[PDB]
Amino acid sequence: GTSNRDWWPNQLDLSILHRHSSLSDPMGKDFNYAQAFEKLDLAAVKRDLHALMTTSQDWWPADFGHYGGLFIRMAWHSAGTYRTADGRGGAGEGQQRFAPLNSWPDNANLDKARRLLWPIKQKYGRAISWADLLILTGNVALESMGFKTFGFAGGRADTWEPEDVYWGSEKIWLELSGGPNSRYSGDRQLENPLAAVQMGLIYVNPEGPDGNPDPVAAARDIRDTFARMAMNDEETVALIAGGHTFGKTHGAGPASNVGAEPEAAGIEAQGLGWKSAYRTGKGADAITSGLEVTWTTTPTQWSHNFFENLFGYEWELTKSPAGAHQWVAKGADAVIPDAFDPSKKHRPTMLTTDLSLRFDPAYEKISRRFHENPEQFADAFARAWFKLTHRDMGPRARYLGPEVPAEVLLWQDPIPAVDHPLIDAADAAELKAKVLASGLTVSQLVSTAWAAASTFRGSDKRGGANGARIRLAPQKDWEANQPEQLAAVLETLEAIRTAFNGAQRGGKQVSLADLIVLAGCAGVEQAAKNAGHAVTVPFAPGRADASQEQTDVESMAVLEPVADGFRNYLKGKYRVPAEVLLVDKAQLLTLSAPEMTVLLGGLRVLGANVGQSRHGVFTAREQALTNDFFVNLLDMGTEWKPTAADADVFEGRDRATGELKWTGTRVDLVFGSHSQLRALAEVYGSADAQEKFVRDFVAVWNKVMNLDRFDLA
Amino acid sequence: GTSNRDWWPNQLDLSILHRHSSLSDPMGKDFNYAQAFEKLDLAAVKRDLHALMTTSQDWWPADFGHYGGLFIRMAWHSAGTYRTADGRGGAGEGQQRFAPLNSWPDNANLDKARRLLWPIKQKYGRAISWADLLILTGNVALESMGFKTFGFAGGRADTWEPEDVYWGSEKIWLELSGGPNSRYSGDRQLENPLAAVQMGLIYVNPEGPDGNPDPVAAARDIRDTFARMAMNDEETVALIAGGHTFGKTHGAGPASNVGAEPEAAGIEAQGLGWKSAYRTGKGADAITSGLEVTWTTTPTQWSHNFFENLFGYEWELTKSPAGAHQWVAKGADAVIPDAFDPSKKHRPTMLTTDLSLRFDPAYEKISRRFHENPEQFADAFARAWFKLTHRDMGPRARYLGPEVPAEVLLWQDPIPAVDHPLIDAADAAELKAKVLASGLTVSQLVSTAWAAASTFRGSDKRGGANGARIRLAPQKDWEANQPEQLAAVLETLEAIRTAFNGAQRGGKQVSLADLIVLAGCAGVEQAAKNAGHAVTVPFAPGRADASQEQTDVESMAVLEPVADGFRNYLKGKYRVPAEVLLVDKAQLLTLSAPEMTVLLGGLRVLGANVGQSRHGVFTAREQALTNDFFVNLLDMGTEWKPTAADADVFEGRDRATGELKWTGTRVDLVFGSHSQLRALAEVYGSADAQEKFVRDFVAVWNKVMNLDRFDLA
Ligand code: HEM
Ligand code: HEM
Ligand SMILES: [Cl-]
Ligand SMILES: [Cl-]
Ligand code: NA
Ligand code: NA
Repeated sequence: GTSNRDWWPNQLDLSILHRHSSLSDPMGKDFNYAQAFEKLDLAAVKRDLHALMTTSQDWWPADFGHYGGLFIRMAWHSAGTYRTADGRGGAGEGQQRFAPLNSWPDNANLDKARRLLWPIKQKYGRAISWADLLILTGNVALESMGFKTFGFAGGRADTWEPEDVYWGSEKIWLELSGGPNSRYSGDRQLENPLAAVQMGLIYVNPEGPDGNPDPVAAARDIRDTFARMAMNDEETVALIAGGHTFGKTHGAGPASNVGAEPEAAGIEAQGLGWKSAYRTGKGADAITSGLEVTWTTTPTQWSHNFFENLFGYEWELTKSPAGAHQWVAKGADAVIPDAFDPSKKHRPTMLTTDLSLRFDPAYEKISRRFHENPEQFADAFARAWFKLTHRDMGPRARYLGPEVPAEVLLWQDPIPAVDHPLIDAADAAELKAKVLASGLTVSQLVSTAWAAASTFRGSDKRGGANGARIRLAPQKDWEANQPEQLAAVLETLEAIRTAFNGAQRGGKQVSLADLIVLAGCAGVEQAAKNAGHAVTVPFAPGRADASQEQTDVESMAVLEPVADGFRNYLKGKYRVPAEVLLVDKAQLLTLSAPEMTVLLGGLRVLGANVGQSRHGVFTAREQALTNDFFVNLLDMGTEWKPTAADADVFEGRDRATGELKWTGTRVDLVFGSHSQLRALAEVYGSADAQEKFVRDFVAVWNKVMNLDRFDLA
Repeated sequence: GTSNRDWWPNQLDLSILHRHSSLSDPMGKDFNYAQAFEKLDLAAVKRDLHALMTTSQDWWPADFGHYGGLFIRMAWHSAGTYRTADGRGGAGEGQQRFAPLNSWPDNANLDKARRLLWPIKQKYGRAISWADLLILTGNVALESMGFKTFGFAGGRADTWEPEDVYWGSEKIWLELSGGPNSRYSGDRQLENPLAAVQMGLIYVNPEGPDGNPDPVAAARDIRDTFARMAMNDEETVALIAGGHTFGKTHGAGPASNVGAEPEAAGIEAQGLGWKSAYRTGKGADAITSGLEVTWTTTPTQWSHNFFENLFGYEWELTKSPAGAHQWVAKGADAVIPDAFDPSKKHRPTMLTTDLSLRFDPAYEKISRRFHENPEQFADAFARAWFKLTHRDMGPRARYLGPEVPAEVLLWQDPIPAVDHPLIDAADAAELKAKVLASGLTVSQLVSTAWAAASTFRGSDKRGGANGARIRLAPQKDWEANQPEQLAAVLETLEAIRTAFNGAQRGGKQVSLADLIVLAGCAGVEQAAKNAGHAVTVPFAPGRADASQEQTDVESMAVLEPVADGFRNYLKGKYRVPAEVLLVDKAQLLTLSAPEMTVLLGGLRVLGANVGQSRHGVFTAREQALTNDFFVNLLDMGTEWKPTAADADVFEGRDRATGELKWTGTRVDLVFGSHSQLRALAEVYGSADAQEKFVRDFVAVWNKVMNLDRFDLA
């Protein structure tokens, strides 16, 4: 069945922007998961989960009679695909039940876990999402086994198809580094945006880097991948040691016994995979990773035994029954229970990556401190578990239910509570008037509010104009944001704000976050007036200003646009074509193809480009809101050619005279090239489309201004 | 970027069902093209098109100063992708402007043609679709050159992305037959559903079969492909001779001078392709097919010169300047004009496929009669041209504007006008009650109305319950429709109809078409009552009954379901897995994945299966409308295995006892296997889903019942 991707493997793909359509979703368009969850009896759900922990099913018998370990692993996997580079992955969409993640090798036998949860899912229906239920089950596993969690928030709505995520270019599961599609180069540098060391792993290889069992070099991978999932050294030790306080690994026999992963299994397997020909294929004979390690003397109860063993023994390299590298305690007694036979006992064992916690110098200091102060280990693990499983939930305003922690955490990019009356319609008209009277230009106003709001990404719901972080480090210094021009606009808006607030009664005031956005609104209204159209742009007050102390500068760095097609900005040279980067950014901002088209064509004529570039400014009335970009781009009287100096810059010249009309980038011209985008441009470039263009522009502007406004949701 | 299709190349693909989403469409959700077109000043458009025919642009100079021939070709290609086997292709969605068609080799330089229409598209905007404008332009070309067309209908709404159509398996453009992906086997049998002899051709190879210039054997390909586009011998001769009365072919120099097709061209090409390094690249130097043939002495005017030349000379084989095989009349004077140089003249030339019209014995009789009676040729061509360009438009109710022909054609599957008052709500309630009192069962009622309505296909908008053709040849004898049970139901409904109509005042009466649907509604209402729920299924009267004499039996054959997963029916054994055939049928019925899932799971428990098979009937309350299919399918207490007797049939047995519970096909079990479909089945299989299942089932039942009701559009 030959397809367009077969004939034209390099053409830009837009299907990423029209995922998650009302067509694939079985719930009605009016369904509101937050409202459903809010009515769920969460206490009842958690009782059913407690009971489940020790209700062993014969098709996948519980180790030590308790599923807790397996379910902690399931939840750590649901959350462990997260990358800070784009915010993609993580537990917030329940993607573990779809391709490819349901069939990654590191998710082997988590299909069993998920199926054990079907009876609970089915009982509570739509009032609890799979996404939420995977995390809750992990919380309950912890609690059942004696560990007090820091809290839980509901709110993760299910999704109904796979997201398109770049997980790497390897065409072989688990391919070691240095192949034709290597994710590494240089001195072990992992390519952005990836956060795992091999295709189909969560973070690192439990045997060591590319299979080499060197705990010290494994530490290097752990530190790098975990940092790419937003965890520092303390959170990393806490999570790994916390986790491997419970349960066991499975490697009872050779991996050759294990058959097809779920997406490749026969129809009769009914959604499950990795069927094993080894003995019973399950339970005592289970094969999952190929390792056979049980870390503690009480695998079903919280203890301080992980660090006791790690430091209390010396370790010797050995092989599991499947032939994988692992470690065993020199000269120890057989103190570790067997998962199924009360008459067997085993010596303590560890993974290469567990030993990293001791043989990496920096990890050893932390591990020793946890060993000596197990109350500090327990509290760090509670906190890092909450972070791990909530990191892609977005602002606290999205957190649902009775178990949400009250403590405000730096990682949540907290926004202060609004404690005062908000500006009303009259006040917003008075402020827009003062903004326009100050001398600020349409280009300034629009570029500034674009820079504040366009940081949002819906993958992890970080970013946006709430907070007024544009005035803080590091956003105020980003090159894309034009730090000197920014500084002048913000000075002028800050004087307007001060004077407005100074004149109020009753403690009414306006935040600088709201003013930035309202000012961008004024500039759009002025641009419409410039073109002879009376337009009013919507505006919703209620944003608040975050402090510098509420704004982790290092964590903010991943939000820096290094490509923003909407401002014709490319920070340097990338292997990925600029148009590909545009569609990616559109995806992050949650825009469809039509919204991306309208919004770029308007921004162009409004003077939102970085550095005042003329690239793509296809109008002779800059700062007037018109459909000029589309009419001129599509004019076959103009002929386009890449420049001698730079193949990624084009000159449009009159076809008869030869005279230079315009210049453009690939971002600009792709709208006149790609057959779907050009179809869209043609709608906006038609003679009956001036009003439609303005209206669709103002709608997508307002959508972008409100992307992080979950306080209004 | 490695994707799910790379890892699992054989998994079922659902993305075909969620094409044409509101996300990709730039028009408002309320936009109604029929309304827009109805206010178009069509006469003004056609005046601008007229002018265009002789206004040459320097970037694509008009041959003989007249674009007409190019535009006829453009419109023939727009319409010529149509296959009767599935109704896919055709001009009705303007798909020529999207991949792959915009870049097929047979569409070379039609990108020029489309671009020459942009100024007119732009001028009239949304009130004329590209789809419409391609056909209209070809009409106006014909008219400008003295040919009287049969009519024109507007109403082809634009689409905004490529359809997914199976165009064959070859991975090489224009690959000759007999390769590793050959579309032929046996004695020259072309695989269904294909209707072209090589990948990226419209119908046949102009040089002869696989390039062998034998007119007689070329005739065999023409007749086979044209039949697969719904054209008989008479319509084929007329269309080929008709078309080649105008214009010329382009082969001024070697093919190697021609560059990348549009989808592969650089961004600077701005959507155009086949840039040529041969001399000026255009005009007198144009290279399109590589042939260099001009058929008539007046390439810009209708005439009967095609057959005068074809019969008036003897032909000899020669090569064009690009090396392609074609024919020349050596004994002729140089009577044919040159397209650019008034001082040059050329001998008559023909394609091998033109000579087929003379050397195939059956074609020669028709061609001779056209030759001797060119008024009959003009009429046959006007009629076949209208058919060619309207064949996928659907019911005459969809035809818009002032030029629609009044003559009703057999090929349109015509529906008689309704001349009497319709039944109202009370009447429909009285008829539902009579149907249910007759003894007809929920299974009979639902099966019959499903069989009538489910012939519809949105690809060409043929089929559906309007017309009551289920009672006529050939539908009444299709195996899927269970001819003997059908006959009994229709007898009983016909007695109900007679008695109702006999009792009326004022000429009110009910069609058998309407009654079949209303009866299916009553069966669904009773099934819901059987399950303890009172519902009203919506119902819209207005269908009419067509006669046998208004029903082309041979053309109806392509609508026979040979696979209908919604009735667990497979007429014989196919290479394509049954689940794939299900999704394809869903696509034809215009269903999303959720609607396909609800619909199938209800139909199973209602007793819709062919032959009363138990396969997938996972309920102990058959004929009650419940969500039992999903609850039982998803019960992990049941284990499934393929049977010894048939690998495509499965037994579900109790996992603990081994007792046989159910049997099912691939069609049934895919909903418990495929990760997206199983997520759907889960929503409908949850404990809070009885109401949702019934409501969503009734909504999709109704959707199906109304698929051909463009009279209510
Ligand atoms: C360096 C990071 C990590 C490595 C390389 C790693 C490796 C593994 C492997 C290979 C298994 C065995 C799978 C099997 O054969 O069944 C396992 C099990 C598990 N891991 Fe980790 N792990 C890491 C971090 C984590 C973290 C952050 C957590 C939780 C906070 C976690 C909790 C668990 C649990 C609970 C199990 C046991 C499952 C059961 O009892 O079936 N691990 N780990
Ligand atoms: C056996 C069926 C057919 C074959 C193999 C065929 C083949 C071709 C080829 C090879 C060209 C030259 C393309 C180029 O180099 O520019 C062409 C031109 C054309 N064909 Fe056909 N054709 C077929 C049927 C039709 C039909 C049904 C129509 C319309 C009713 C049509 C109308 C035209 C016209 C108008 C041109 C001239 C283009 C121009 O002047 O620029 N043909 N045909
Ligand atoms: Cl994702
Ligand atoms: Cl199609
Ligand atoms: Na994410
Ligand atoms: Na079609």
